[PDB]
Amino acid sequence: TGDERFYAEHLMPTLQGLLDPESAHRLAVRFTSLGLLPRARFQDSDMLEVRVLGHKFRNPVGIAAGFDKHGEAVDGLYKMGFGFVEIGSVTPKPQEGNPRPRVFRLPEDQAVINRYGFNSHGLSVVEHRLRARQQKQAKLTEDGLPLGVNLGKNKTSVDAAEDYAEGVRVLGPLADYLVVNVSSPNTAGLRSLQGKAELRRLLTKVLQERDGLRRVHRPAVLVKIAPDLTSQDKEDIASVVKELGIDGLIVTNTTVSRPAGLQGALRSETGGLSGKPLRDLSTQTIREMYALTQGRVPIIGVGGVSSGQDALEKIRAGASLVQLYTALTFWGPPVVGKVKRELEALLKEQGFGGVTDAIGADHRR
Ligand SMILES: Cc1cc2nc3c(=O)[nH]c(=O)nc-3n(C[C@H](O)[C@H](O)[C@H](O)COP(=O)(O)O)c2cc1C
Ligand SMILES: Cc1ncsc1C(=O)Nc1ccc2ccccc2c1
Ligand SMILES: O=C(O)c1cc(=O)[nH]c(=O)[nH]1
Repeated sequence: TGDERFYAEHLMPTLQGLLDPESAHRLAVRFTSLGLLPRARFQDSDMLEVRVLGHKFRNPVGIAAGFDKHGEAVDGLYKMGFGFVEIGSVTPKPQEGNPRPRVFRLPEDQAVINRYGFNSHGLSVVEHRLRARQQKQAKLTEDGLPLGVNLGKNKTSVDAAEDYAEGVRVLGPLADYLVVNVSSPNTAGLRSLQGKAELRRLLTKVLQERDGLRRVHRPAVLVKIAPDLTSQDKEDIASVVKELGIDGLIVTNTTVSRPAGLQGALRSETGGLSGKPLRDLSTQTIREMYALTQGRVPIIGVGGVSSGQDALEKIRAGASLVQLYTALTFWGPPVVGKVKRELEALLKEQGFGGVTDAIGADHRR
């Protein structure tokens, strides 16, 4: 479309040249929350529909956690064309996160580095925000547009498990799925929660709290993992997931690695790297986790998706759903319709009746 090219060539670079990344993001969140968006043209066909996690998803393309940290733009995000929305990460108490600047663009690499450190309005503010539209969400969900809530922990928290348990109790009843985020590179000691003993202990507590919720308010529980795990870590995670009956995995968060070939002046900034240089590392992690869980644990694939091909590669590798964030930073809102339209065309070209037929197809070759 001409809208794609206008945003890609004119609008986004001009926004970029004018505002630093954090300011541009705040403005984007504001515009989104007010529905100030280019025409919602693409109509989802039935072949994009997916049933997973106890829900119908009208299309498999979602917005990744981090864009709407505080639950302010949910409805604007559905209007943008996402088949599902994930907000967060949300920490139990409000906290400011790291000192600025804490987000950096690498235009030459179509990548972003961020070290926000879980800036969050906190559970109580997000709870009230979600309660104010709770019944509208219930209809959205019924209509195939579910809501996920991603949980973090406070910087000064002594007991990580209790932070997550609080999140489950407070936001669990408002969510179609919860995400236990143990893969942020920007909170000290957080990623060590991916280790086998700590993870089993953490998730047992999380699942107990979840199971104590009334039935209609009882979300699926997913774990979001890093792209930088050893083979040992991945095998352990797969084992804990199957031992405890975890409902799904989100694969993956940003990388602390700096792949060879990065050109951006800011490539050596501390933080998690997202976007294009993350893409295949993410796709390969999905492929491994799908195999280790025997295709029985739903995976949401995320990391450097900016096209239908990117989405389909993750789906064929084993993802039932995909998410994007960074692509929006460079292509703007038209990227959502673009990904969906290309995905549908590729599914037809490759002989799939629909998205469901494509999930894990690479493993059956
Ligand atoms: C600026 C920024 C903030 C993010 N904040 C969160 C977060 O709070 N919680 C989380 O689980 N992931 C967070 N992420 C990670 C994304 O959800 C996603 O896993 C990652 O960026 C890879 O996807 P992408 O290449 O499409 O951006 C953040 C990513 C970025 C770029
Ligand atoms: C201000 C405005 N008026 C009509 S469309 C429009 C607009 O393009 N808004 C934007 C512009 C850029 C965006 C980038 C990411 C997410 C949402 C975004 C919304
Ligand atoms: O808040 C952060 O800085 C943040 C959290 C997370 O999960 N992933 C990320 O890249 N950054």
